[PDB]
Amino acid sequence: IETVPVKLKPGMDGPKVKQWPLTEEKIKALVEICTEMEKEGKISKIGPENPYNTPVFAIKKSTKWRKLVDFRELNKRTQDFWEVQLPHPAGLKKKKSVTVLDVGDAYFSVPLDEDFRKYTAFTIPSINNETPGIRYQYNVLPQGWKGSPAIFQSSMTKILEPFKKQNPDIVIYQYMDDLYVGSDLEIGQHRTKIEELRQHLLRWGLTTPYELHPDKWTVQPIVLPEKDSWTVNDIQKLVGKLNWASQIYPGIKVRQLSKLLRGTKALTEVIPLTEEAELELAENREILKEPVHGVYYDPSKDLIAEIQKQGQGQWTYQIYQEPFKNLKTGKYARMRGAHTNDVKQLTEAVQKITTESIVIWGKTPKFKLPIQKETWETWWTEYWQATWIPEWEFVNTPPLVKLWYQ
Amino acid sequence: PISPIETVPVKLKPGMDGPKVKQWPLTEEKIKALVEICTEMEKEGKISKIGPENPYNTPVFAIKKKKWRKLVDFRELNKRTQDFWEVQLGIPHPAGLKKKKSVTVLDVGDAYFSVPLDEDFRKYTAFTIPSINNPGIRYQYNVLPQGWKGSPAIFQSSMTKILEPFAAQNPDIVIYQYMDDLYVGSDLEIGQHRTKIEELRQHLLRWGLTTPDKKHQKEPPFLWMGYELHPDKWTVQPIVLPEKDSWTVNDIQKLVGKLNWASQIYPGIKVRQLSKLLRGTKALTEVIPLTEEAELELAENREILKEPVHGVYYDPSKDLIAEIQKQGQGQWTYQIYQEPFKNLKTGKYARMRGAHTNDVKQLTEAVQKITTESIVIWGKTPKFKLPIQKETWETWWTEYWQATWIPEWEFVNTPPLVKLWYQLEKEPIVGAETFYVDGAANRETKLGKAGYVTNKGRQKVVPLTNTTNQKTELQAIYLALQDSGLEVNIVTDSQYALGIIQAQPDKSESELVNQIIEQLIKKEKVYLAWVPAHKGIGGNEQVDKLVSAG
Ligand SMILES: CN(C)C(=O)CCOc1ccccc1Oc1cccn2cc(C#N)cc12
Ligand SMILES: [Mg+2]
Repeated sequence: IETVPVKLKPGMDGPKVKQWPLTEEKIKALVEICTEMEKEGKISKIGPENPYNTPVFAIKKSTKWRKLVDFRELNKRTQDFWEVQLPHPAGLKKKKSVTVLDVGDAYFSVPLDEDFRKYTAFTIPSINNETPGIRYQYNVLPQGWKGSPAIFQSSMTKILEPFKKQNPDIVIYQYMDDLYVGSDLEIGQHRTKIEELRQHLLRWGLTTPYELHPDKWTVQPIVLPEKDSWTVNDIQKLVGKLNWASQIYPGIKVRQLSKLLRGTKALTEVIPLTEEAELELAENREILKEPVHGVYYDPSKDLIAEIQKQGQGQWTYQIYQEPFKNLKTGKYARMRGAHTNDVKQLTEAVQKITTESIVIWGKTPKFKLPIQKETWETWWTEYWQATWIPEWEFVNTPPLVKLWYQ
Repeated sequence: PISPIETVPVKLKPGMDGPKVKQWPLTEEKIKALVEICTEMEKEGKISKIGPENPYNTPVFAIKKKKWRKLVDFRELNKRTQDFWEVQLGIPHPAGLKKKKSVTVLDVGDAYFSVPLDEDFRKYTAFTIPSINNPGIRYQYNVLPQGWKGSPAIFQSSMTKILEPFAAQNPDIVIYQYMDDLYVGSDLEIGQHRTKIEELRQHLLRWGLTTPDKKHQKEPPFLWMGYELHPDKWTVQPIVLPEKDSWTVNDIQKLVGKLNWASQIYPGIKVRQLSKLLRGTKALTEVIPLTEEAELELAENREILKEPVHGVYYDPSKDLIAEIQKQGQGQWTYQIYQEPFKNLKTGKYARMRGAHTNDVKQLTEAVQKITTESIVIWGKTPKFKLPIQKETWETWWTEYWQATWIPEWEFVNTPPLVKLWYQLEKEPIVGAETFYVDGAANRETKLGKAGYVTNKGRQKVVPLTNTTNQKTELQAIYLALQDSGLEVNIVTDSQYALGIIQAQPDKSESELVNQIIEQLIKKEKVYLAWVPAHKGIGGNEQVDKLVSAG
C-alpha cells in the first residue's frame, strides 16, 4: 500500500526498444488481456509525452494466452541497482528433487513508484501501421522486471517463514517469478511438501498456477569410438578428436596411434590396432574419465552457452565463461513425435539450459544460437513457456565442433 | 478554429532552459507581412502578445516561394525539449488495405494550429517581429507551432482522442489516420456514406478541425506517398531511370532507390550487380564506371518498366499465397496473391549474406523475408507454392547444422527447379585414389605452391604467385579435383578450406571456389577428410614436407 522509490542507474535514460510486429492472432489476444488489466487498474493508457517502450509478446505457457514483456533492457538499466539493491544458495544443485513454482501474480498487489512508471511503457502494435499502437504503462509491479521480486522480497520472506521453520532442510530459492524448492525427500513425499507450500501460498493470497533432478546432471566426459576393424579414416578421426581434447586434458598421447598411419595410405585401408596403440587409446579413455582442473566459476563474469545441432533430435551444449574452461556440458534429446521441428527443439533446449543454469549459479547465460537471426525473432514465441528471457546472439557452427562434442 | 481538447504536458530536457536565438534583421516588406499575419493569428487566438519579462526568443522569417507564409526556426527549441512517442514512421502498405465500396479523403487544414499547446511550456515559444528602429513586438504561441519537435505526436494523439466518440457510434466506418489526413471508407450506399462523411465533418468542426468543403474534395486516382490508388487497384507512381554516360555514387544510390521501389509491383526487377558498384562507394561524387553485368541489369530493368503493372487490395476471406522463382546469379523473385493472377504485391531477394551460398539456403532465406513481410502487412503468414521437391529440401535441412523452420508448402513444377547440384560423401570411397593435398604461401613475398601426394604414388606441385595461405589451401583441393578420376578422396589440414567445401556451396564471390564447384559437379563421389596439421599422421606428413617445405 506504500510505494518504494526506484532509481535508474545514475545518468541513464529509460528503454526505447522496438516492438516486434505480431500476428493478428497475437494482437487480438494482447488487446483482450490489456483491456482486462486496465479495468483492474494494473495498467493505464499513456500520452505522447512518454517516449519509452518495452516489447510485448503473447505466449501460451495452456490454451489461454499469456502476455510476456521483454524487460531485458529495462533490467540492464535499473535491476543491477536491484542486483545490489539490498542471494544464491549453492546447495540447491545438490538436492535430489527440485520443483519450480510460478508466484509472479503476487506482484500485482504492490503499487509501483509513481515516478518510475513511465519506464514500463509498452505498445500493442497494429497491423500494417493503420494505427499507432495502443500505449500503456504499469501501475503495479510488472512481471519480469527484476525489481519486482526485489521489492516483494520482504513480504515473501514473511509468507515463507512459517514453512521454513517447519521444514528446515528444504531449500527455497527465488529467481524472478519463480520459487525453486528443493528436497532430498522421496518423490511422493516431495510432491506432498510442494502441495503443502502451494496451499500455504494460496492461503495468504498468492495465486500459483516443473520437476527437476540436479543429482543426475554432470559435465559429460568425452567418449572415443569403439570399433571392431579400424580404417585409416577412423584413426584419422580418432587422432583428430584426441588432438582437440589435449587442449583440455593434458596427458593424452597420440604417438603410437599415428605411428599406425606412417606412409601414404588409402583412406579405406583397414589398419589393426597394435598392442601399443591399444594401450595408448586405452590410457586415453582413462584420462577422459577424470574432469578438467582449473575450471572455476567467477560470479562477476558472463556465462556463455553454445549449442550444436547433432541430427535426429540431439543437441549438445556447453556453458563456459572462458573458452575451453567448460563449467557444464550436456546433451538434450527430443522424442520427436512427427510434430517436432528444429525451432521447437532449439527453443526447448534454450529453456532447459537456462533453468539448469539458474539452479547452479542463479543467473541466465548469454546464448550463441545456431540459427538465422530473423528466423528466431519470428518463431521463438511459439514454444516459449518460461517467464524470463535470456540474452542471445546468432552464430555459424564450426565444422568440427559438431562431431567432437557428439 | 481552436480546441477544447486537453493539453499534453510538456517538459524540456532536464537541466535545459528555453531558447534565446536573436532575430535576424528583416527587410521592411517582410515585417509588413509578419505584422498582418500575426494580428490575424492573434485574432484567432493561435498566438498572444506577451509582456517584457519573457527571456526567451526564436527567430522568425517571411517568404512566398514564387500569398505570404510565416516560417519559424525552432531548431534550437527542438534540441531543448524532451522526446516524444515517435510519430508513425512506417506507412500502410497498399497491398494491406482492405477493399471498400467507397473511400473519402479529408485534409484537416491548418491542423497543428487547431490544437492547444501546454500552458507552462508556452513561454519557450516566444518570438519577435523586428521594429525598424532597434522596439520589437513580442508574441508567443498558444497552439501547436508548425515545425516544433512535439507537434506531430501531440496532434496525432489529440486526433485519436477526438475521433474516439464518433468511431464508437460508427462501427461500420474505417478511418485511417496519417499525418493531418483522414481516409474514410465504408460499405454503405454512396447516399448515406456521404451522410456519415457529413457527420464526421461537423464532429471535427465542433472540436475545431476544418475539412474539405467542395464535396469531400480529393478525387481518385490518389497521389499518395509515391503511389497511385484506384478504387480497385494500386500501382506505384511512374519511375524515370536516367540515361547517363558517367555515374557518381549518388546517381547509383538514387537508382537502386527507384529500382527497389519499383520491385514491389514490377516482377523481375534486379538490383544486385548495381549495388555491387556501391560496395566501396566512398564519396557520392566519386564516379563509378558501370559493369557489363551492371549494364545488362539496368537494360533488363528498363525493359520490364516498359509495360504497366498493378496490384489488387486485400480480402481477409481469401487465402494468402506466395510463389518464388529463381532469377539467376542468386537473384530471386516472388509474388503474393489471393487470386491466381491478381497480385497483391511482388518483391525480390538477392542477398548472399556471406561469400558463398547455395540454392536451397537462398530459397529458405527468401521464404523468411516473405514471412516477415506478410506479418507486417496482413498480420499472417502465407501459403507457399515453391519450385523445390520435398526430397531436395528434406535432405538439405537435415544435413544442415543450422536450425531452420520450413513452412508447409506445395511443390510447383516450373523450371528452373531448385536442386542440390552435388553432395559430398559421408563415408570414404573404396578403390578411389586418396589425394593428400596441402598448400603454402610466404606471408611476405606472397608466393605460393599447391601440391598433392596420392597413395598410387603420384606427386605434383603447381607454383602460385600473389596468394595467401588460405587461397593456396583451396587451390590445393582444386588441383586434386582436376587430377583425379570420377571418384576421389581428398584429405586436407585446412580448417578454412574444410569449412568452405563442407558448406556445399554452389555459387560464390571468388572464381577459385566457382572453379572448384564446377569440378565437384562433374565428379560422381567425393569424400573430403580433415586431419590436424604438423602431427605427422602419414600422407599429410609427406605433402607438408613436399610443398610446405619446398
Ligand atoms: C482507394 N483505396 C485505397 C481503396 O479502395 C482500399 C480501401 O482503403 C481504405 C479503407 C478505409 C479507409 C481508407 C482507405 O483508403 C486508404 C487507406 C490507407 C491509406 N490511404 C491513403 C489514401 C489517399 N489519398 C487512401 C487510403
Ligand atoms: Mg600445412
